Parts: sequence; structure tokens; C-alpha cells
Amino acid sequence: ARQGSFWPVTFGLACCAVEMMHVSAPRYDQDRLGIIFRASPRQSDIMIVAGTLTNKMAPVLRQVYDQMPEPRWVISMGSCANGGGYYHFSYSVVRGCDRIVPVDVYVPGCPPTSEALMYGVFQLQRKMRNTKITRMWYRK
Amino acid sequence: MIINIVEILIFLVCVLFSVAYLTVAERKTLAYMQRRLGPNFVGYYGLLQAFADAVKLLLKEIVLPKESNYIILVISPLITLITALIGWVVIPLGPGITLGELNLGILFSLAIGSLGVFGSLLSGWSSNSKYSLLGSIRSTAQLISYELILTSIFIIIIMFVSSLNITTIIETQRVVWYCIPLLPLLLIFFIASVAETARPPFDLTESESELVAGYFTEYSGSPFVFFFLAEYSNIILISAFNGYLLLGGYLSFNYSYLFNILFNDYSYVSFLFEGLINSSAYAIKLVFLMFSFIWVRAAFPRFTYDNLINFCWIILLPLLFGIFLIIPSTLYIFDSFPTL
Amino acid sequence: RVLRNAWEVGPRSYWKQLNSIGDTKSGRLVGTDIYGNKFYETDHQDEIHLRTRYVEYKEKDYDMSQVEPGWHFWLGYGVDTAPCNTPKEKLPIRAYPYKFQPNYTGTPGAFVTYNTLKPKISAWEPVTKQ
Amino acid sequence: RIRAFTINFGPQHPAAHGVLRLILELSGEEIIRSDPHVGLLHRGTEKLIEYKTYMQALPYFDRLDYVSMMTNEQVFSLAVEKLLNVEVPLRGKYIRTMFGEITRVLNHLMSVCSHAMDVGALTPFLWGFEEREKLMEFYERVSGARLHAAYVRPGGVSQDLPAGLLDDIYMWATQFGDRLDEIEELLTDNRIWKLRTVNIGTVTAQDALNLGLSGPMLRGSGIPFDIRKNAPYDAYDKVDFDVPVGMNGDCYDRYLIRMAEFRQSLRIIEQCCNDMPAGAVKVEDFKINSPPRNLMKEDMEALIHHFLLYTKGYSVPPGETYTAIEAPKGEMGVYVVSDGSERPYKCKIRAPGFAHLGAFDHIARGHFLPDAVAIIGTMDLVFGEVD
Amino acid sequence: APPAGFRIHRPATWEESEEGALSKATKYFLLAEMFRGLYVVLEQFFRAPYTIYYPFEKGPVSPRFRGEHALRRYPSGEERCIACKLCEAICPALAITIDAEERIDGSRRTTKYDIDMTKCIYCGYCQESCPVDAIVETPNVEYATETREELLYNKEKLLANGDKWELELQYALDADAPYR
Amino acid sequence: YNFLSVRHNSRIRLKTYATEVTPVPSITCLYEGANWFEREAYDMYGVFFEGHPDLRRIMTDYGFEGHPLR
Amino acid sequence: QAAPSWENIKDIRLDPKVHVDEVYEPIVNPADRYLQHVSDL
Amino acid sequence: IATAFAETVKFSGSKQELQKRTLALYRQFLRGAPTFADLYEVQFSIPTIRTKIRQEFERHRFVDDLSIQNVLYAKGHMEYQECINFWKQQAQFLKYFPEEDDIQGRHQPSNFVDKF
Amino acid sequence: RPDAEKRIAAVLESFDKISNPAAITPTASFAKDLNLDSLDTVEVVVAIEEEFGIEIPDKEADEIKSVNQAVEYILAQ
Amino acid sequence: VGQDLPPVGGYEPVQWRRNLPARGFRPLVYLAALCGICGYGFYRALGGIQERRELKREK
Ligand SMILES: CCCCCCCCCCCCCCCCCC(=O)OC[C@H](COP(=O)(O)OCCN)OC(=O)CCCCCCCCCCCCCCCCC
Ligand code: SF4
Ligand code: SF4
Ligand code: SF4
Repeated sequence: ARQGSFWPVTFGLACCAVEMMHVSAPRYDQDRLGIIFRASPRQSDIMIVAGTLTNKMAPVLRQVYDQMPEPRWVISMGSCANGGGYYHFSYSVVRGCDRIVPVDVYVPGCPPTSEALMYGVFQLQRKMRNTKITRMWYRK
Repeated sequence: MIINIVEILIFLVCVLFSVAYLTVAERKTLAYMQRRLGPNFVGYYGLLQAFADAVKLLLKEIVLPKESNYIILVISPLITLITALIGWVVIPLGPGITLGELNLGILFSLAIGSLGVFGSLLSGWSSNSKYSLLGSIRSTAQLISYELILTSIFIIIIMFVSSLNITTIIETQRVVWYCIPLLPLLLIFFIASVAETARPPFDLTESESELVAGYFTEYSGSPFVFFFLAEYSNIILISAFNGYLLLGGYLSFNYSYLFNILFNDYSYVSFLFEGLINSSAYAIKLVFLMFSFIWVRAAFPRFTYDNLINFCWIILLPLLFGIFLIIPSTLYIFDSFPTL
Repeated sequence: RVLRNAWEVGPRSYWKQLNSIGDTKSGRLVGTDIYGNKFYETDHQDEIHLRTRYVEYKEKDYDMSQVEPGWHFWLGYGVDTAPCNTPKEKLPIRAYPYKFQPNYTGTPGAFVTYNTLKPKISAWEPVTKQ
Repeated sequence: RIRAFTINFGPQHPAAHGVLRLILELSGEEIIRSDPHVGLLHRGTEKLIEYKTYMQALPYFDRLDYVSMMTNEQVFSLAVEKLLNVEVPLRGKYIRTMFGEITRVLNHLMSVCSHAMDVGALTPFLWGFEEREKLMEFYERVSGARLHAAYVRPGGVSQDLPAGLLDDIYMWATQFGDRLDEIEELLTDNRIWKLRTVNIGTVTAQDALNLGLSGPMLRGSGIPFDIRKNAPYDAYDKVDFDVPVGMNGDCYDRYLIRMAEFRQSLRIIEQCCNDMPAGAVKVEDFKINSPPRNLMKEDMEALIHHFLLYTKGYSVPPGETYTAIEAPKGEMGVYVVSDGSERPYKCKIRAPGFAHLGAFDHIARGHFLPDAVAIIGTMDLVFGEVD
Repeated sequence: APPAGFRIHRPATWEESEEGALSKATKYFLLAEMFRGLYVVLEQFFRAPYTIYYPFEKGPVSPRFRGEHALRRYPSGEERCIACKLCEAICPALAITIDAEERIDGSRRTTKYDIDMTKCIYCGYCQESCPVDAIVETPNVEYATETREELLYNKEKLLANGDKWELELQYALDADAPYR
Repeated sequence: YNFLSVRHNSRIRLKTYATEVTPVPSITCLYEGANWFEREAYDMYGVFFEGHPDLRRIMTDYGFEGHPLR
Repeated sequence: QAAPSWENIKDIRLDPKVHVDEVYEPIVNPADRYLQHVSDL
Repeated sequence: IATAFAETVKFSGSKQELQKRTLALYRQFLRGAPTFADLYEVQFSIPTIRTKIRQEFERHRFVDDLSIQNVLYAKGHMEYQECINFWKQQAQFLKYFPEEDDIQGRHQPSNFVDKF
Repeated sequence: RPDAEKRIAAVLESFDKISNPAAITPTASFAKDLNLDSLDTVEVVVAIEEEFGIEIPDKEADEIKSVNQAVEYILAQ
Repeated sequence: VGQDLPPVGGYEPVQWRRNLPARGFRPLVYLAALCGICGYGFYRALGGIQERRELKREK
């Protein structure tokens, strides 16, 4: 059930958001999988950070991250979003969102393909298929 | 006593399972209308997405320090109880002759469709945010202004009826296919029907991130599935309500079933079949109606609050008062009034 | 008419196919199966652009990167010709093993990394004379 | 007296493709005072390419304005090759012109789609992205990725086209006019977009010239002036190109002028499919851009040029220049002060998305908030072209 | 003073009357212009979709598309990279870190070879400048590691990645190297 | 300053010189397209200006001192 | 017109599409377009 | 064509007038301190804000040139402008406040011996 | 007026840097009598206006040099 | 210079303009037939009501 619906909230900062909305394009559709994102951080599950991440943004990003329910994950979409990427040597850029939010699936490269974002999504769902939360209540 | 509780369980599981798969249905038909494919992956075929999404979004449940939980933990349950479900108390042509309702139909549906509006308003009352409650007052104001011209038109179509119990409209309408063939203000009822249950081309208080990254409150968790299910269930109820009075139940092949059932069955074999085709008639008159809702979701964009109140209190309502300056007039002219 | 154009599969593979892909493509020319997986090109006359070539993955735990990547063009349309045709293009390989680990992410045996060399400075060894 | 409050408009997703932090004040849900607030995305390219070489500069440079990529590549390359006193051969000018116009199709398409999604209609958005995916492939069969590209160089371009691309792009442009009509039939005519867009955000020409506006809003305010017909860079001289002119400075003519620029750019793709010459597609010499990779492995001089062109960049003569072309969001200017060395001593971009955003407060007054959502999308506020 | 800029011809365009003769009230009164758009989207509803079942199908992969930096070797390959540092000096995010040494057999090889896949923009300049064509953008999108520590590609990852496929790279070069 | 004609299709450039110490006056008195750009000039440089409303920061962090394009 | 794209009427063309010659890009001038304009300016 | 809290840029000539102008700036910058503590929800008290504001202006008591004091006045009034509303956020706002010691552990006692 | 300056000589006494409250004559100077800084002068002015919950204009802050002036402006409400 | 992707030795030019209203009955008949349908509808509707005149007194 958690692996099926799986909607994000767009944070969507730059070019990598143009590829994100290309996943909403009809070629590599989100809704053939279930990805129907709301624009609201409480109604969300995972928080795709796409685009580069400024120094100026990062407190707003962590404040969005905190008002988000407990089964939460983060996708770092785009090379700039993880390890700073193509700028990384600015005064005003954050050297990767690992300095801000904990991330569970990275997505490489300036703009990663719509193929790439969906492959990261399926790898995240493959991680979800090993969450084993109920038998971890049983303390396996 | 046992037969009626299993009756009511069959009808509740019909409406609940119905409104469950309706969201998958509309998303599919938007998707083909948007030249793509809808939920095509979930489990066993791809008919199952909402039925997994309900189990998904239960297990979130946040609360907000800006607001008492005691109102928002109940106000989406309010419109889930009253707006969604006990509108079906009228059994809005539970599509046979019979219902699960005694009598005095249409104004009960009026009262409960009226009762949903401050379920929306007190929902938007929450969180004490000076940018939020004005949007709430906006939503509720346009909501009541189109409630009024649902009300003042389905009280004038029953001027061809005059009987207030539920069935008598339906047995009256089988002679003419009275519903739309004598009057096409169905369409303005239809354009009223997108507003009083806002699943609209209006989307007006769903200024999703125009406010501080939240539209209604973002009461996610069980109140989210409550609001979601009640909005869709209000849609299929008011769509049935359109197919109740101003669109017709009891399709004319059952009128021709005099030339069919007399050629099919001998004498009353447990009434085995006619309720089924009657249900088939009402169901195909209902889903074909809401297919136009799913059109108008993805055909025309949002509708600009000041122009929306322009669209209520300036144009449609004086046309309306003309139209029941003539429907009392024209039947008085041509021959005469209806009895009850 | 897509129903009887799925009847060409045979329902034993169809009830698995529908359990794998949401659509049921017509079972067509297999191309050639690979190290893990089975492919299909499609000679169907009426299908949309770039939904011709596809894959049955032979594993319920399915993903990408199970494709041996010589075929990855032929699933991404990098070549008209199926890669089991020309031998003179296909053979640089004398780097002799071809073990082909698909991807190990999230698996305990994930790839990690390390400096190759040694430290740059080479601290002295504690040898004392008298 | 006035006692007005304020809101913050968009933290993350108010207008798509924009971190639109707009500190907006209201009295009666009227925008008496407007204070756009951009700059959340100050990635600092303007600093960073002071330590990069010119070959290194370009994949910084289309990261600005990330919906019109190789047009931004082209304006930087024109600024540099103007400062080199060289001229790219005719094959290069025609393929950069046709790529500028499919890029123009892409930019106006994504602008109208995101505009209409903010307005509320979802189908034009997805229908337009359906052939934006075909244009993504037409980048992809040329570039190394889907939308970003190092394909333009200062010395012309990277590499000549493949054959099936030029054969296919005709068959694409055969249907694109039909589908452009198809998305046009349900917005241009309806009463929604006729009160959803009225004389709204009227900007007079006396004011629009004083605001530093350009491009589509300028020509919507009824001054028949762009750069392309008036300062013809890169073979727009040689192609029949007709420019639409507004009559009323509202957002409706700013809609219809883009919708005319589509079916003007398709003529350009037509005649650039026809007039495509054969020739060198890089620059003719090899002192300045790149050697050909065939004879870089059979020759001394080709190796030394290859080596120095990827180590030290290359020589640029000193001095200043400024070069503006009409990107599909408006006049993009590039102002480059070159040291006389391997690396640019100063580069200042100039963005219509930084000027139109500056004009936003003077335009937005006397409206409502759902007016303001549309008037963002009209003036092409994709905030990756702020800094 | 000719100064030829003139002639916008300024159409006065009164347009008071004779647009319609009560047909105007019909088209305004009921939504004929808008029912037209509904008929358009219904006619669009019947036609073909465009979804590509991405685990099972794939979008078009041009031969010049960029990927994950696999190091080629020769036929019977002696690790074709020579640490020539040209692929260092143009990596525009400085995502290249090389160190080299004279190896035992006399030639020069890479002591370490480092790609910050955190910060590889995929400009392909590495591929456009390594003269022995030894670093190559792949077409494979085979990624999505859970740590940065699973992204920082050393020499062994890249040699392994080239050893995983050169078939695809041979297809790529043999459709591209007469254009590069 | 780069300026653009409309009647004449002709650009021009106009330069001053200013020190971090002493300001030079703005040009927002003449037209309204200035007051955004001169904020950008002040933020990137600390070239301080004069006769101007709302000389804020846009292009940096709000607690960030220094001036980057120095 | 008609005969454009899919649901095909079986009519297409990818043949005889050439102009085969040797180039004649006779030019040398770096910046001579501007000299009259520079003299005006 | 607007402001936000009436930021004006016009440097006067005489050092007495600049003195008075910085004085009135100090009054507003001091008066807004409970508005600051309301707005950002700090841990420390309003007198901590006041003694640190006094510290910040005593950092530039002995600056000679009025033509340096001009842009110091602009920086002061401008950061007052960006503090009087919610442009700055509390993560941005704590860059003035080296509040806690226990983040550092044992550290340099400013002796030469404990540089080693 | 009566015992307004009781509150003022309570606030200024509660304010630091004035080690001698016996040196605080009420009708006396600020910077001459107690060596108050010109910065600290308007600091204690803002302390005074914050104690009485009252807001002052700019020239009223300009003219205050002794507390008899301050009490005379306190008298305005 | 060798075989690069030159143009075609023809054009076959394509669409660059607008499109049209659908069927031939643009005028008010698209309204006037509406007055036909009500002109049928009441023609039975009141008549059914007229028949209930005989029906009610029957009971
Ligand atoms: C005569 C003999 C018979 C006698 C009985 C008469 C019964 C006739 C039946 C009822 C008559 C229908 C009346 C329809 C009312 C609609 C009027 C209307 O919409 O006015 C347009 C108005 C435009 O706005 P505004 O700018 O203020 O206009 C001034 C311009 N100078 O307002 C607007 O802004 C337009 C907003 C409309 C939003 C509609 C959204 C789409 C609705 C389409 C879905 C319906 C299709 C499905 C049903 C059709 C079934 C066939
Ligand atoms: S990761 Fe790449 S695509 Fe994304 S913002 Fe950075 S440079 Fe742009
Ligand atoms: S592809 Fe580009 S970013 Fe990556 S290493 Fe090569 S030159 Fe650098
Ligand atoms: S460009 Fe070639 S020789 Fe130079 S470091 Fe890269 S692989 Fe080695």
C-alpha cells in the first residue's frame, strides 16, 4: 500500500524540475505508477529535492522537511542536489543536501533522464519492499 | 430486521466500493483525455490504486499547534458523515420502484446538501491564520451562492410534479422523459452542480501553494481521506441527484418492457430481472453524467472569484427568475396545473 | 481487438504477463534471450512509436540493469539490427572474464570506494641505533 | 487610513519552474503594493565563470534560463565570436538558426503550458509536453542529454548533424502545426481566457520602454521591434521571418503573440530544412575552437591545437563587448569584458526574467491574487534566469 | 532627414455595430464556443496514448547520449587511459582528480583516477578531449546509489564499468567517431 | 550602462567610476526600470548608490555580508 | 492538406534527397560589415 | 514605486547630522527588540538583544571618516530593514549570536602552550 | 506628574552603570550628572518609553537631556 | 567535403496557419431547434399532466 500510491511534494528548484515535470509528461508518465503529487508538505510522502540548492533556500527546505509525516524519504534528484554538483564552489550554494536533509535514494547527473528519475523511484520502491517494519516490531 | 440490515450493508458496500473505484476511474479517463494512461500498475490489473491508497494514507496523522484538534479531527468526519453518506438516506432513486426511504424526498436532499457548507466553513476556520480564513470565507461564499441556484431551480422543476415524496417525480417523468426533453436548463443545473460540490473547473479555494505552501489547512491523515472520500461521494450523490430529477431515471426500454417482459417471462418469477435493468438504466444515466465532470476537470481553467460572484448574482439568477416567471405562466396558459 | 491480439501469447504466459506488465503486448519475435532475460521485438502492424521492443525479465525481482548492456541499445533503439548478428563489430573482448554484476545497491554487497594508492607522505619507521 | 497585511506567496510550488518567494501585501485583496522578492536561486554563475575558461564557460551558461538552453549557448557564443573577429560558416549559421527556432518552439511551448497549468487547464500542458518530448529527442540525437547541451560553441557548434535527424524533423514539422492548432482551439476562443484574461496588466509603451522590458511583452505593447528582424544575427537575415505585433498591452495579446510566434517559427524550420548547405560546421581554422578528431591522430599540429584548446582554453583579444539576442523570454544580453587572456575578466548576464520580474510591482497593482498568478506566467518568470 | 522608421498605420477601428444580428446573443448565451472545446477534447480522447512502460520499454537512446564514464581499453587492452590530464583540465566542475606515475613496465599509467559523480555535469568534454578515446560517456543509466560513498568512482569502478560493456560503447563509437 | 534605442535600433554604453567609499547617484529618477538593477549592482559589488528607494539585497543571503563580484 | 502522419495512407519518402558537390565558401572578411557604420558612429 | 519600511538612501555631509541620524537609527533598532524576540522566538532575553546591539555599535565607535560612516549607516539601516519583517529567518538570524559555550568543549585558553 | 518620576528613578536605578543612586538627583542631567553615553542616552530613553508603554516621535527623543524634560513629555498622556 | 546530411532536392511544405468551424449549421438553427425540442417537450408534458387530470379524479 505504501509502495503503490507514493506521492511526493514538488520542491522543484531548477532544470531538474523541468525533467520532473517531464515525468508528468505523457511519454514516461507518473500516473502509470501512481505518482500524483500534491503541493503540500503534510499530504506528502517523499520529498524530491531537484535543482541546485542555494545557501538561502536551505532553512526553508528543512522547515518543509520537518512538517512532513514520519514515514518520510528524500530523493536527491540531480547532481547539484547531492554533493553540490556543478556549482559546489559558490559562496551561495549548499554543498549537497546531505548537509541538510537525510537522503535515501540519490539520482545522479545534470538533468538526469526521466528514465533516470523513474529508475530511482523504482529503486526506492525496491528499498520499500525491504522495510520489514512489522517483523521489526517482532524484533528480528 | 435481518433482511434490512443486510440490505443496508449491500447498499453501503455498493456506495463505498463505488466511490473507491471512482477516483481510479476519473484518473484513467483524465489520462486518456490527457493522451496518456492512468494507474496501470497497481497489483493484479490496475483497478486497485485507490483501494491501496486508502490503506496507504492512513498511518500519517499530524496535528498543528495553531489549532484545536477537536474541530479538525471531526469536521472532515462531519462532511464524511452528513454530506457524503446520509444524503443517500433519501435513496436517490435506489433505482427500482423501492428504496430504503419512507417518503418526503427532495427537500431532505436539499437540507443535507445545505448542511455540508459549514462543514467546509469550519474546516477552513482552523489554524487562526490571517491568510487562511479569508480564503475559507471566499470558498464558503461562492459555495452558498451556487447552493441558492441549485435550490431555486429544483424547486421549480417540481412545479411539474407538486408531490414532494421521492418516487412521484420519477413516475411522473416516465411519460415525457420529462427531465431534459421539456427543458434544457439541465445544463445550467450542470454548471451549478460543479460549484455547490466543488470538484470543478473552478478549483477556487484550492490555491494550493499560492498561500503559504498549503491550501485548505493540509489536515493530512485520516481527515485527508475523509475530505477526499466525502468530496467524491458528494460528487456521485449530486450527480445521482441530477439523474434523479432533472435528468431521468427509468429509461424508456422499461416502458417498452411491456413489449419485452410479456415476451420473456410468464407471470412474476420472483421479480428477478426488472430491478436489474432498471439499475442498469440509472447507472448508465449516472456514470455518463459524471463523465462530463471528468471532461470539465480538464477542459477549462480556474474561475477567478470576482467573476464567479459575477456569474452567480448577476447573470444566472435573473435568467432563473425569468424562467419561473414562465413555467408557472406557460402551463397556466397552454392547458393547466398539475395535481399531486 | 487488442484482446484477440493478446490471444497470440497463450494464456499461460498472458496471466503472468498481465501480472508483470499492465499492458499485454502481443508476443512476437523473441530477438534473442540474454544472460538473464528474454526480449521481444514486435512485428505488429499497428502500435505507437517506440513501444515496439520490450522485455520479459525472468525474475520476479525485476528492475533495469539485468539487461546485459550490449542489448541495452536494442531496448533503447540504439541500433536497427539485433546485436546477435554481426561478429566483426561485436568482438573486442579478450579481457577474458565477463562476470557482469548487475547492480548491488541496497544489497549488503554494495560498491564502496577507496583511495587506490597509499598515503602521500610515508611516515618514518622507528629504527633506533645505539 | 490604510492598515494592510502581507503574505508570502510561494515557498516551493506556487508557480512551477520558479522559487517564487513573493512578499505581497494586500488591503482588500488588492495588491496596493507589490514587492517581488526573487534571488532565492542565486547560484552565482556570474562569479564562477570568472575562474573558468571559455570552453568551460558554456555548460555554466545554459544553466541560466533552463527552458531555452542552446539559445543561451548561442547568445554567449555570439558574444565571444564577436569578440574574436571570426565568422562561423553558413552551415553553422543555418543549423544554429533552426536550432534557435526549435528552441523557441520549446520555450514558448513550455511557457504557455506552465502558464495554462497555473491558470488551471491541465490538458494543454500535457499535450504540449507530448511534442516537447519529440523536441527532447531532437536535442538528444544532437546533444549528449535531453535538454541541456554544450552543442553551440563560440567557434560554431560541436559537430554536424546525423542524417535521420534531418529526415525526421520534416516529418515532425508536418504534424506540429496541426497539434499547435489543436491546443489553440480550446484556449484562444473561450470566454474563459477572455475574462480570465482581459485588459489585465496593461503596460503602456511609454512605460514599457521605461521599465526595461523586452521581447514578448514589448511587442505585446505594440512596438514592432525585436532584435531578429532588426539586428540580424546568424542568418535570420536570410530566412523569411514575419514578426507578430500586439495592439493592446494586456496579457491576452501576450498570449496571442506567442501563439503567433509558434507558427512563425515553423516556417523557419521549413526553410532551414530546405536551404541547408554543405560545408564546415565548426569554424574554418583550428586556432580557436577544436580540431577535427580524425586528423588529430595523424598530425603534429592538430595535436598541439587539441592540447592547448583543452588546457589553456584559447587566446581572446582584449576589450569589451555586449551582445543581445531575443531569447523567447525577451532580450537576453551578455556583457563580457575580456582580459586578453584565457579566462573572462568579467561576464554579466542580462535576463528578461530579471527585468520583467523587476517590473512586476508596477504592473501588478490594482488586481486580485488569481490575477497575479496568471500575470506571473505571462511575463515568463522562470527563476533560473534571475542571476 | 528621412530617418526611415515610421508606418505603423494605427488602425482606428471603431467596430461599433454589425458583428451579429442576435446570433451574438446565442453564442454568448449558451456556451457554443466552449462546447466546441469539449468536443475537441472528446475527439482527442479516442486517439492514441503515449506512455512507455519504463521497466519494460525505453525511450530513444541516441548514440551520443551521455552516461557513466566507463574507461575503455584496447583490444587486449592495456588500460587505454594514459593519465594525459586533458580530461582533467576541462571538467567544468573540477570533478576529475587524477594522479599518475611511471609504472613498472616503463609506460605511464593512472595511479588513481577519480570522478566526482556528485558533480559531473555530463558535458562530455572528458570524452571530447581524451585523445586515445579512453574515457567515454556511456548510454547506460544504471545508478541510484544510497550513499555518496557509492558514487565516488575510483579507477576500479570505471575499468569495471568499461569491462561490463564495451559492446554498447563499440556500437556508440562506430556510429559517432566519424563525427566527433 | 547599456542603453537601447527604439526609433533608431542603436545601442550605447555609458560608464562612470565609483569607489567602495564614495557613492554615485542612481538613475531611478528618470524611469522605473532602474530600481531593480541597481539593487543587483549594490549586492554584487557594494558599489553604493544614492538618491534611490529600496536599496536592499536581492542576490545573496539576508545575513550575508561581503560582496561577491569584488 | 492531408497525408501527414500516422494512421497511414501508405505514402512516404526518404529517398533521392541530396545535393552532392564540393564546397565553395569563398570568404575571408572578419569585420568589414561595420566599417561604414563605424565611420557614421 | 514602493518601499517596505521606508528605506531611504541619501547621505548627508556633516558628521553631526550623520551622528543624529545614526542615533535615531539606534533608537528604532533598539525599539524593535521585543518585536524581534516575538518574531524569531529566540531562547535568550530581550536584554541580551540590547547588549549585543550596543556591542555592535561600539564595534564602530572610533571610525573616523564620515565617508565610511555613510555606508556603515546604510548597512545598519538596511539590516534593520531586513530584520523589521520576516525576510530573515531564525537560522539566518542566529549568525549574530555566539550564544552557547558547550558546543565547543574544552578549547584554546589563548595560551601559547595550548596552541600545541 | 506625581510619582511618575518615582517610576523613572526606579527604571534608571534598575538600569546599570549608575553605581550611585544618591548621585541621581531627579531634576538633573543624564550625561553631565552621571556620564551617560549619547548612545546610552537614547538607550535609556527607549527604556523609559517601553516602561510606560508609550511611543514617542523623533524630535521628542531629540530634545531629552534631563529627566525633567522626560517627565514633562510623560505629562502629555 | 564528404557526405554530410544535406537537404532534400524538394520541400513538400507544411501547415503554418489556423483551422476552422466544424459543420455547416453555424446559424441560429442551433438555437432554433432548441425551441423545437421544448416545442415538442411541453407538447407531451402538459398533456401527460392533462391526462393526470383524468387520472386523479379516477382515484
Ligand atoms: C427558448 C425556449 C426554451 C425556454 C426555456 C429556456 C431554457 C434554456 C436552458 C437554460 C439556458 C442556458 C443559459 C446558459 C447560461 C450561461 C450564460 C453565461 O455563461 O454567460 C457568459 C458569462 C460571460 O462573462 P461576462 O464577461 O461577464 O459577459 C459579459 C461580456 N460582455 O459568464 C461566464 O463567465 C461563462 C462561464 C461559463 C462556465 C461554463 C463552464 C463549462 C460548462 C460546459 C459544460 C456543459 C456541457 C455539458 C452539458 C451539455 C448537454 C448537451
Ligand atoms: S543538478 Fe544539473 S540539472 Fe539540476 S540544477 Fe544542477 S546543473 Fe541544473
Ligand atoms: S563529462 Fe563533463 S563534468 Fe563529467 S568529467 Fe567529463 S568533462 Fe567533467
Ligand atoms: S583524457 Fe585520456 S589520457 Fe587524459 S586523463 Fe583522461 S583518459 Fe587519461
